[PDB]
Amino acid sequence: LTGTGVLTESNKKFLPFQQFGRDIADTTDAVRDPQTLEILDITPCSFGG
Amino acid sequence: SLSSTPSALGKLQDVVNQNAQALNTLVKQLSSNFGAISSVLNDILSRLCPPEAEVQIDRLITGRLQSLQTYVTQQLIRAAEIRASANLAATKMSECV
Amino acid sequence: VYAWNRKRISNCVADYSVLYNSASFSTFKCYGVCPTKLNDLCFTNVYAD
Amino acid sequence: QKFNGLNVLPPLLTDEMIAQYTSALLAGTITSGWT
Repeated sequence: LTGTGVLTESNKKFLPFQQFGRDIADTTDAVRDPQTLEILDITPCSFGG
Repeated sequence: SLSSTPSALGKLQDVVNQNAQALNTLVKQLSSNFGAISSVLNDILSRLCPPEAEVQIDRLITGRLQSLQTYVTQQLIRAAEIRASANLAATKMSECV
Repeated sequence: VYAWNRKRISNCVADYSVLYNSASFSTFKCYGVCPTKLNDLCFTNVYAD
Repeated sequence: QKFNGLNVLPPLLTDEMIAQYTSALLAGTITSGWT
């Protein structure tokens, strides 16, 4: 699951069977780390006009 | 009269709701495949080689470009209606107030 | 062929370049995936018929 | 929605500025009519 963005500790209360979350844009906004099994939030890096 | 009727100001709420719906539609269209193997561009690039990936990508570009063009056209039409309303309000200010 | 075998591959690391770059094969036709990119992918299971 | 390239721009006039214009119109009408 490749991509670019800022990773932080998540406050999302994932259940044991859930590996990631999705938005309405069909993008991943949270993942479970395969080694530590902690949940990370994913956000885009800053941009603007 | 106003406080006892939650829908009294519907004329302004309708404008807010229409704008919100237009944006939500524009975003949701990103989930469409448009004939591509996937709506997710990164998955296409990660799985397929260039001469094949480009074929799938062009399908997403066509669909997304068409969706964005549709959005703008609708905004131009809606803007014209709002301008007419503002022109009327400006006239009433001058002549009634 | 009327009684083809199947084996399941799991819980392991697959270096697909050992097969892809082999001259022992007359054909190596992939569908839905580019063979040169297999080393960057993860799967739940791989089945060998 | 910003993450999809969609941005919302602020008005030039703030709500406070609009309220101030309205107050001036009311004060004008009450003290000097249409003059």
